[PDB]
Amino acid sequence: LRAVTTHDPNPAASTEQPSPLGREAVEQFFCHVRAQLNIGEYVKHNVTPRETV
Amino acid sequence: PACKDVPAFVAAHADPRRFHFHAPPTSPREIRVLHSLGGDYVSFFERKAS
Amino acid sequence: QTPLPVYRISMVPTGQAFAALAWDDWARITRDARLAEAVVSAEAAAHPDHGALGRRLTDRIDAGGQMYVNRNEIFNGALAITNIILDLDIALKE
Amino acid sequence: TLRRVLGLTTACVPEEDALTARGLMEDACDRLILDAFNKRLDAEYWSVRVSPFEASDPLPPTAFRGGALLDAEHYWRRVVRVCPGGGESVGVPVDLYPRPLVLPPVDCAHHLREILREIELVFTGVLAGVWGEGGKFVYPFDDKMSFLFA
Ligand SMILES: Cc1nc(N(C)C(=O)Cc2ccc(-c3ccccn3)cc2)sc1S(N)(=O)=O
Repeated sequence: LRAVTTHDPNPAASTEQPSPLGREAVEQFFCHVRAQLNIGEYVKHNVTPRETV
Repeated sequence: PACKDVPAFVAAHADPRRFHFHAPPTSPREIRVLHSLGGDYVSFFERKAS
Repeated sequence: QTPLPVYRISMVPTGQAFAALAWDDWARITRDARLAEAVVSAEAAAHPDHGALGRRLTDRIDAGGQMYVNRNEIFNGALAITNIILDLDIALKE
Repeated sequence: TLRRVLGLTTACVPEEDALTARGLMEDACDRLILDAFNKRLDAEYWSVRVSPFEASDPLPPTAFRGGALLDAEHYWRRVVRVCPGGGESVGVPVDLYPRPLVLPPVDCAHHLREILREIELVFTGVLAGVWGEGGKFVYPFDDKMSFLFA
């Protein structure tokens, strides 16, 4: 809401700037959709494959 | 789909070793013991929510 | 000769009868579902497949007394596990 | 291990030698615990001589039945820590029972820990004494090679 607040009514002189909501949400939480995409990356996050030879 | 011995496969379900937790493994050079994997309550949803 | 399997037998009306065995007549237990090599070979000739062939093959199928009626192998953490045995409990709508 | 690790006098920056030394020390620990498995059933081999002054495990009420064997105990009490059932580790006075002995599997997850403790003491002394200090050689027994016994 601070990214859409204006300081002037003229559309060509508007002070509103692009909003970070969706990009930030996708960057942090919706970036782990690949983990649940037939990859097994959720396992890779906490795999600890202890195979002693 | 590409089983080269069907009769063996059928007469493999009757061998108790095929369905026992600690059965004898069916000349071993090397052996790799997977004795630890992932933990518990470590889900990304759970760790993010916490 | 150890290590050995340890089983649990549920009897009627009740009573968990534990049974540790060194050898047992498993040939008798699996005899009912043992298909002779001739039978499996003949079915393979009739149906040269892997999905329609298994179909035909499947379609062709006292504590001491209760031993051969109910067994439940008991997990031993001391020993090493060699077979991935998964219990699939499927629920059905119809 | 010390004979092999002081044979690394090949010209190298001190930092490199610390790592190629710690690797060999860990490998020596590995070869020791591997050979420990092949003697896991020799309870007399995994035995500790407790003095009458040191804190001692409590005597099982059946060790008082050795007959003409209780007389041999004059100074040392040879104890082996076995693991009956689960979780509990109990001490067996080895020389107060007739032979051949029958015992639950020996708790090598207790004796090997102390043997390794003193091995890491020696290895931390040599690591922090020849090359730069600051490294306490620890072997992850509980994770790397604990499964063999427990
Ligand atoms: C700790 C953290 N902060 C986030 N908030 C603010 C919330 O849940 C807020 C909330 C959400 C639902 C309810 C509710 C109320 C009645 C019945 C079911 N539900 C109550 C409150 S989410 C959780 S988290 N990341 O652990 O799931």
